[PDB]
Amino acid sequence: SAQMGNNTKKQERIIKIVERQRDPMEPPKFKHKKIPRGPPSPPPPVMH
Amino acid sequence: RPARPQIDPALVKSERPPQTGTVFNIWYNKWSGGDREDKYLSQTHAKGRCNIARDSGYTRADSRPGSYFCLYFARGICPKGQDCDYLHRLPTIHDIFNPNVDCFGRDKFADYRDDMGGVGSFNRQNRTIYVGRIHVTDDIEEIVARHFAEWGQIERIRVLNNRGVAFITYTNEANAQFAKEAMAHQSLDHNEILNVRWATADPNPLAQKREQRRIEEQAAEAIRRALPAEFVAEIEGKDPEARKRRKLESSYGLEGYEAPDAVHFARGPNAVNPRG
Amino acid sequence: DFPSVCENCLPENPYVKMLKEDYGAECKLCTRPFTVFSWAGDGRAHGRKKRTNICLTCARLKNACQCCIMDLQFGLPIVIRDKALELIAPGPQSEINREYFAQNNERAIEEGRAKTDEKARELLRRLANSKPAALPPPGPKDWLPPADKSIMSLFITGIEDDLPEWKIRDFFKQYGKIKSLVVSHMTHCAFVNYETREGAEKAATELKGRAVIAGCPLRIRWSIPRPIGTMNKEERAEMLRDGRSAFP
Amino acid sequence: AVEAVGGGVMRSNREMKEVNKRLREMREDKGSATIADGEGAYIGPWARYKR
Amino acid sequence: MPAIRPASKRKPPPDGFSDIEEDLLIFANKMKDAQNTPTDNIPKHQAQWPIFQIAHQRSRYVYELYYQKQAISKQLYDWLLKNGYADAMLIAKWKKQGYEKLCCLRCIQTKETNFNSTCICRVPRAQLKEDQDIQCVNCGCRGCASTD
Amino acid sequence: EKRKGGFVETQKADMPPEHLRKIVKDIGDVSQKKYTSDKRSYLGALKFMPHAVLKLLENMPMPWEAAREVKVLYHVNGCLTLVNEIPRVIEPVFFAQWGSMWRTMRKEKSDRRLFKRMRFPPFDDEEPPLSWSENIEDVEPLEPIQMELDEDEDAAVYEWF
Amino acid sequence: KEYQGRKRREFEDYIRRNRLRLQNWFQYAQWELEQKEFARARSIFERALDVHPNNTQLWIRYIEAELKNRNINHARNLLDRAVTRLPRVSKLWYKYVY
Amino acid sequence: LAALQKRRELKTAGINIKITTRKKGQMDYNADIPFEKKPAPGFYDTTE
Ligand SMILES: [Zn+2]
Ligand SMILES: [Zn+2]
Ligand SMILES: [Zn+2]
Ligand SMILES: [Zn+2]
Ligand SMILES: [Zn+2]
Repeated sequence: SAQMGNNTKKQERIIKIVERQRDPMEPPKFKHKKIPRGPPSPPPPVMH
Repeated sequence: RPARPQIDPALVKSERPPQTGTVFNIWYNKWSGGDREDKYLSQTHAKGRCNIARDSGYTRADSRPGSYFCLYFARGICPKGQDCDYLHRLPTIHDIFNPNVDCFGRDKFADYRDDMGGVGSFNRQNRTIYVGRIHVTDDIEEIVARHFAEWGQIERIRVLNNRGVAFITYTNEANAQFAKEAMAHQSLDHNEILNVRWATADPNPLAQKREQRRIEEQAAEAIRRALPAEFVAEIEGKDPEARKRRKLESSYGLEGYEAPDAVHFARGPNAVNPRG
Repeated sequence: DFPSVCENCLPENPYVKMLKEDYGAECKLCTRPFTVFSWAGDGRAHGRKKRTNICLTCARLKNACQCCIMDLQFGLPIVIRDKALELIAPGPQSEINREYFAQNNERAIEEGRAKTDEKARELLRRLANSKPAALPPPGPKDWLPPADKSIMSLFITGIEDDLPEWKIRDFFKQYGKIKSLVVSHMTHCAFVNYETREGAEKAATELKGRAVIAGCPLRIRWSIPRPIGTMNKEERAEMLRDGRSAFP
Repeated sequence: AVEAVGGGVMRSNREMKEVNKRLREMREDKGSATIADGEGAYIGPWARYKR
Repeated sequence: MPAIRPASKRKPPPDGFSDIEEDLLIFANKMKDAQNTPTDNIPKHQAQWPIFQIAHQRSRYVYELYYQKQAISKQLYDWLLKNGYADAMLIAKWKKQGYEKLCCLRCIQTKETNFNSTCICRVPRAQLKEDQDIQCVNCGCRGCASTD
Repeated sequence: EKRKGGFVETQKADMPPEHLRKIVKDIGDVSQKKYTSDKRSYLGALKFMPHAVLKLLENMPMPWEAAREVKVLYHVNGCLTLVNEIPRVIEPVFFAQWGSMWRTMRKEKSDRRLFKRMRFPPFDDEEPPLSWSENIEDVEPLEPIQMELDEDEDAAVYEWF
Repeated sequence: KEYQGRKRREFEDYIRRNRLRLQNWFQYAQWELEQKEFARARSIFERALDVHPNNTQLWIRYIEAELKNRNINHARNLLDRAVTRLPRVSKLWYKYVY
Repeated sequence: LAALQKRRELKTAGINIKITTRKKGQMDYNADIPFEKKPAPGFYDTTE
């Protein structure tokens, strides 16, 4: 798409994406966290 | 000129902190089995300082486009000289950086440290450093003005004498970061350990007004770069010639139409307005 | 599965070599682990690779570039964009509030539930273009240099809040060589300590206690360098009227 | 094509060879690789480009 | 064997080893000094660079002593390659065409780079920026290409 | 044919033993602040330490060998050295070698006056570990246990036993 | 702010211990209304509605907090939401017509 | 009450400092609206 502030068109892009070689001896990077579960989906009308 | 070395690696060898504990913890690289009070009061003097005339020069970062300034050059403890990969220079006004990094390439954060020390935050565009632990004399304003004018370009120096604290507001955030890293633990005309942190938001409502006005000035500058100058004139409407162009172009023929702003300024290749 | 990175953060080469690492970093905004995309830059700078720093969820919720964390519509920092056009959105930054908010927005967006600011910046430019006994003039004793050559400091009178030291120092630097320049907007005062006595004398003879700096009239004379204390409100008021009455 | 310097450029293999020649005497002396120690010893690919 | 034998079990080296033993010991002591070098003032890959440099130099001494200026018998050359005075795989690459000056096998190992590339030190310096001083992370080579 | 994956492919080579030696000497005890970015992997390789113990102890030298060289697979941190070998033997030859050890050991135990058993543990608890380069690297090894074979009777295995 | 943080902490400690207690939710929201934190009281009422979606007493408390503090449009939005949620509860319909 | 008295005396006699009782493992309910649930938009405007 255009730019932040520029609306001039610019060149089409070919991206080469490779998965990174990670060190096999590494443990996982980040400590896990306790987050309260989020609110439910908006409750439906009570059809009594 | 080439970048000169500031000190020598014979005293930039890497070695432990002095022993303040029973046993050295090799994971955290810290002494253990000691106390907590020692750490709180211990804040030593800086081991060096840098000079624009004497030390600042050229390096492989002046060769390489789009690199960062040298933090150890800012601290005056860079023995690398011309072989450093980071710029040995004060930033100018044309040296801008993205919010995610600072002038030294260190990542900025969503928050502040609770003592307002460190790299800084991208959640506040802070250009104001807070210099405490100043020896209270009468020439303190002159000394602060001289040293921080040596360290960069200033929009506002506000030095309090009661607690000996200088709030310095540079006009470039990179200048503020360089000044904080170059003035932390250094000394003015007296031998003192300066506590140079990031200043908090000013509770003075004049300063609040001027900071907010600068926010809208920067944002409107971005808007006017984004929009064509003719949409700018038509929307601004400070002059009657662009005002009457606004009525005619919004009329599009019919009298008394006054086209919606969305239709009239909807930019695109072929939307409505020939200004697009 | 593809980053939202802007064209200035992307390399100049149209053919991009990216590395992708699942759970590569913490998001700077929500502190959750996200897939990092990183690319080697343009100039073989030492540094690192330029990488995505926030998650795609935070980039969509703040309309930001995922590397530079700047607004995708104008090129502003997100805080500046939302402060000036504040009617877009707030955001939470307390600890578990921010992970909770990000997890709820991401779950909502992914399971389906949940261009907008033209009016906002049109209004911003409308607002920003909505704009915001008599003391004697200086005399021959005021523009004549005193015989005391130890007095080096010039004294500037009547400083508005929006008068900055960089242009003040540039003006006095293209005149002479400055040792120091103290400006207090709180008391509308300034002291100038020059380096050359001859340069200070010739500059003050050029200006004669009168100076036009950026549309602000300033009265410059000679005075002993004095610490600017906590002056009276009447003192700074009369100081301001003296600066205004420098020009008749 | 984008990344190498001298993109495009009508330039033949012979003048490849002279460009490499001028660059190879801009580089310093590799050494002899039958003298183990002292002056004249082999440095090979670790030879500095003189600037 | 290249495992150390007692003394009575030790078999003598071939002929010419008395002639080249001084240069071989020069390389060996150079390698021990590289082991004893300090690492505080330099980075970590830079700490490993001199081993690769000296290994290249020792193998080049053996290689050009046999192939270019013929001064050792084939029996002695095979014995040196077997007993660890020279790197047979590096010498094999030096025999290959377009690899006559390779710094190290890790620099042509393409399975171990991010985009399956060789290192930048193998690129003819004619295609790089002027005053772009390359010193590769693997061995610190400033240019290996045979044209270079 | 040489670029059937986009690039020129080559076999993985062996490095110099001095490279691995320099890596372990530099990291030492992991005490200098330089090696934090290695600390997470080093400790992570603890998960794989049982393989290293098995590979080393199965490739241990036999009593008739003074020293043995083994191929090792090492991490570039200096965190994990894995003996990448299988101690493959010709079973008749291995039988004959250990039978000759049985006979040689019995002769030596009948002929020794006093057998001083070596101490366990061989080193002190607080004594720092020895160095290859400064304590073992070029040191002359003692004689291994070897039968005196016969130039005529044991002629068929004499050179290589 | 010190006192308000202390009270907010004790209120949310009781919500974590027993979220099923309407009085826990009710006293928290009434205290924020007394502090004139209408966004905070609204948020408490909505989290209470997440726990008790079909509770007539809770819907009435929220609607009445808006009406008492003269947020008529907020209150009419709540009244539409409530008679959508509970269309056979004649109390909510009677409150809306009244 | 005693700590409040001491803090008021310090604030009266000049020095202002942030006595922060914020523990390890506690949210800042003053800092932010916790688990904020905004009222659903309806057919009536509520901006005023
Ligand atoms: Zn995020
Ligand atoms: Zn970007
Ligand atoms: Zn190499
Ligand atoms: Zn290389
Ligand atoms: Zn190379």
